[PDB]
Amino acid sequence: HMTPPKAEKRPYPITTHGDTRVDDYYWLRDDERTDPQVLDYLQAENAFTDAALKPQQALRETLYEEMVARENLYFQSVPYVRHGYRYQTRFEPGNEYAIYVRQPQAESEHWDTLIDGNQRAEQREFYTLGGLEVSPDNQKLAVAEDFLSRRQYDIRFKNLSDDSWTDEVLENTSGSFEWANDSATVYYVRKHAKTLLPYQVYRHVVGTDPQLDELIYEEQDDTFYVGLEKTTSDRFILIHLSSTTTSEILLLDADRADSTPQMFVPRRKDHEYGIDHYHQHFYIRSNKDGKNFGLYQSEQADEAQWQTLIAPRIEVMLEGFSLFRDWLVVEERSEGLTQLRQIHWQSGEVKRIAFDDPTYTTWLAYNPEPETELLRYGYSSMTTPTTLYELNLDSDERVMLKQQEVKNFTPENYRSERVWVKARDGVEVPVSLVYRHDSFARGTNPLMVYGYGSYGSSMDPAFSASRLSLLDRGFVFVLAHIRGGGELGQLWYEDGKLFKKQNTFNDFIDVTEALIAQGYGDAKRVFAMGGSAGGLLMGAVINQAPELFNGIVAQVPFVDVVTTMLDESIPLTTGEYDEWGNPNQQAYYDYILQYSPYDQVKAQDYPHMLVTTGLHDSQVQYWEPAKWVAKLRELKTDDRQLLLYTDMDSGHGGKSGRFKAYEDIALEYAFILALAE
Repeated sequence: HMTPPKAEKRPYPITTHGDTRVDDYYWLRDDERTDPQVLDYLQAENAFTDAALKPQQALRETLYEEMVARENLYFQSVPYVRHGYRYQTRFEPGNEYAIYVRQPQAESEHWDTLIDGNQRAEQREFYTLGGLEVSPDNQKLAVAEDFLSRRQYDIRFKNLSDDSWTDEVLENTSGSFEWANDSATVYYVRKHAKTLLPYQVYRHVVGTDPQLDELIYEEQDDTFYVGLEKTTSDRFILIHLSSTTTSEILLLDADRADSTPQMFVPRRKDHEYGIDHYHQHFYIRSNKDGKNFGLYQSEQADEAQWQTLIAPRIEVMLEGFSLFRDWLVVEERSEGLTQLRQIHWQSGEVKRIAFDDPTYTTWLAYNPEPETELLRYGYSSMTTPTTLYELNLDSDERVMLKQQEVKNFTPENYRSERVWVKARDGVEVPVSLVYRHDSFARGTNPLMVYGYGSYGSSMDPAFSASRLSLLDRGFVFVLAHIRGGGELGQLWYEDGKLFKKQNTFNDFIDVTEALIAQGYGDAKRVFAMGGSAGGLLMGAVINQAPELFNGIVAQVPFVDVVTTMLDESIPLTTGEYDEWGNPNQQAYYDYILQYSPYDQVKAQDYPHMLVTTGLHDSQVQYWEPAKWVAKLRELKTDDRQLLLYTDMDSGHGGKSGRFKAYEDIALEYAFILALAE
């Protein structure tokens, strides 16, 4: 019925390597965000989406209500102990924000409020708590807060003796800070006042005018993130410098006055390392000798003196480690599973943590004190809501500390499988899927296939409460563990980026085709979703295999890839040459252009699609999805649904916006369910 919005065409030629591309919608980019013609097109598309989805209002309400009905209003964190105090985080129904409390470890009865987010948010438009830490002497609270929504954190200090605040604010910080052992000095990271990248380390004396703060270090390469850490031993504060490929650490003596940074290992392209310090040794996770990382012990910085504890292995990715009195614990990936292993410092005894589930994830949880035999670790599966366990590393006694509460949920109603798909190049691609048993009939259920596939980020199999709204309406829900992700380690990542990026899209198509061929779902009712770099996935797969999918949800999608990667004025671009490549080089221009979804839109039939973006914030800038929809409307030959939904909100809510997050999920799921009917 209704005529969709038609963006004005303004042919804008871009010539690179002699190749002229004509962009009719280049003008939808307005960095100042005030062009009235640009806002008219976004608003027009919002009105069209509103109009087209109006019949789905009742379904959106039903979905919203059933999603919120699974969740407990009252949430209390698992208490932890640090420096002789016990800490809990509390959410009350009709409180917008968490309250952070504590008590002395030997106390049971009384809890003291550290910070009430509801009191801090009073008379403000926006509030996000970026982080919180009491000083070693238990007397001062440091907090990083954003009142403006720009992810620029103010750091302030509270005297816990009388609940008074000090007079100073540390402004435009990353929220990264560490206490010196004097409980009087803090190190913090300042963002660049233009690019907002973290780039300077300052030393501040609490109570004092920040004009007196000393500049400790400035990073000259803005592809390197600047973070601060504190070692398990408390002996060093670390300046942690890292790009996508390359690390460097500098050490600050946490005990002595006037510390200056001490080099650990000077940066070297493609050497990624991270350190800790404990038991008078440095512990180093490093890829110096293999892409899957090894763990080393050293007395000194000198890389030539690093002793091998765990050699890099082709079959096992080393992700991280924690240090305890008697045990090393590592988190690893092997054969498409996450795993924890513990190794005794003295006996060399190795233990593996056993589970029994085809599609689960396990990880090291928060372990702030090393002088303990108790390990806290997380678990989640497609069928088992997220759980925190405490394991005695000596006795193997495993105790549940907390389970995610899911109302109106019977876990035995659902089944999950791990499936391996031989891809078109013969590489085995893992898949994790879950469905409701009593509505499953082979070849008849709609599929929802979810992928990401960039940055070596893994779409680890884990429990989703909102997902039950699809499973309880007959959907088979699929995680496709495609190349460019991290599920099979660093080589799985490298075989899905740069001159291998097309493998991500091929793997998504190959998994989808296999699951249809094998009878997991209805060939006519296959749906897909991905966001950001997963939106690039959605955009490439519908250009390449438009007939495979009934309908698509592309969130904040990265689709204008060649044009964006040619322009260093766009945020992310300078830091993403080691992901997609640098199209200033003809080899990368050609390789990227081949999949760049905006460039490869053709006059062909597409699936139904809902596309989302945001005006006021961005990771992908709002214009890429708007230009993409404009071009799809111009060229596509089908009469299927194409909708753009642009978030106009001037900012966020409680840590993201929970009400809003469920409203967004309900709108997307109603769109998909209406197509599946």
